Amino acid sequence: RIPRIYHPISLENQTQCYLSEDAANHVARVLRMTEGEQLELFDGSNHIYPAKIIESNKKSVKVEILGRELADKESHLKIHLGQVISRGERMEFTIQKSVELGVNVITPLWSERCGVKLDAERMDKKIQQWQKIAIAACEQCGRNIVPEIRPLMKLQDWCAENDGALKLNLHPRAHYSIKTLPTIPAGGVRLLIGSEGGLSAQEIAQTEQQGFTEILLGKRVLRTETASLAAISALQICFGDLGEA
Amino acid sequence: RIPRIYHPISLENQTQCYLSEDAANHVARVLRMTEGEQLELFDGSNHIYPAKIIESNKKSVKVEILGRELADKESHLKIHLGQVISRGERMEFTIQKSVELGVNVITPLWSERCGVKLDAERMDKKIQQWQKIAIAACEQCGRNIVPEIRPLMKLQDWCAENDGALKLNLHPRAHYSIKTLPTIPAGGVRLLIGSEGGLSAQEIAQTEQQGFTEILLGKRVLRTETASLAAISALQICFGDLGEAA
Repeated sequence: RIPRIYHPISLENQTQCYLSEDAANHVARVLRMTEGEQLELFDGSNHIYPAKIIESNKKSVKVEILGRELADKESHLKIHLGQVISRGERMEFTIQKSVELGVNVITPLWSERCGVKLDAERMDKKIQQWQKIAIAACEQCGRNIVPEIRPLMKLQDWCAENDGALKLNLHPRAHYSIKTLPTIPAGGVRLLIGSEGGLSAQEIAQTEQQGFTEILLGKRVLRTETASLAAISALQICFGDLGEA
Repeated sequence: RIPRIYHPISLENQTQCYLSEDAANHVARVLRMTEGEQLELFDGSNHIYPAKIIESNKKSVKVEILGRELADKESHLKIHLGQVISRGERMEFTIQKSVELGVNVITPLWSERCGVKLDAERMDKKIQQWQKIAIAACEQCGRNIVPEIRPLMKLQDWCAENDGALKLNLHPRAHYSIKTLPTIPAGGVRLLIGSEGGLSAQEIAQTEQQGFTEILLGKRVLRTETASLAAISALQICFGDLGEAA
């Protein structure tokens, strides 16, 4: 029942500290919590810091940490989501559910055929909101590590990254199934999910050169948001922690 | 490709027909297709009927049925979703994704602490809309069997239904996981997903009476919507068509 609140900086070796401005407003003017009340803070280091409000002011809220405890709610499987941005794909939905499902990293991608705009500061503002969505997702589901929403990247450049992870992408011609995958490297997995429309003919061209491994995911055509959530769920149940308490 | 269109009645052994009002409007007004255009119809029999428009106008679309062929895009696992309604959730999203993911039947449920009223005429209208969403999802994902969205039921009554299906519910202290289930009965699976309000003592006792099998779903607490879709995906992966190779 105790509300979880994220803290922008390290809470280690901290005593009395001001909650971030935004978090302060939520705790006091949204949850309507007052001095003396407790909360569960976390600074993204996989540790929770039980604390209590000491100063509830209109300008901000100060708190006093009561200690530090390790609470690993992370999956042993690493998943890096590479999502192509579009228009009507509900990126917020994807960000939120992906975080709840244990995703470790999310890189918003852009390609020739998708359906978006062009300004960097334009998506840059959206990415900030997506990071906040991730933070709130961790506050809700219990994760004490907040996955980063990297800056806009080019599908070509993303596919060219080297992390020691198994690169995967969906395709109906594929013969491999997430359930029939032979192994998972130490770098985990890099899952690419196309935009609303889907992976263009050129996008599937770059994945082939980068040595991507195509997989099947049912006999039905899934929408973007459904495909990402389903694929992540499948990965977590087959090689992750979706089967643990 | 060729647009898919659902027809409200059996097209078996039919030579020509008029598309439904919604389909006609979509074909004539949205896609604005002329005569001679190909369409791929389906009537929920698991079959597709390639057809051609023979008359298209502002308020009427007539088509000629050219054939009938089996097109099974169904999972070999039957999933019956028992979804409790609420105020802090979107049933619309759940319906669409569940259908795409192969769910076979969905029963919307009322729970003592679900935080929702009981307007019959209102709920009936909501169900009609959810049913249309299910039809649209089938047109989109390729399914040729349309899942039924059943009338509202109380959670206790729904849990009491018996059709030989394995009854499953989510619990953090479950001594089972989808990946560890021994088998699937002939009735398939009946998956219960409650709201953020949880269940009353009398409801959890009813699940116990009905022999509901608890299952784990990870170390993180999921929102209602996330839990239903993640549970569905896991079931289809372990016992359905999502985990089938080629």
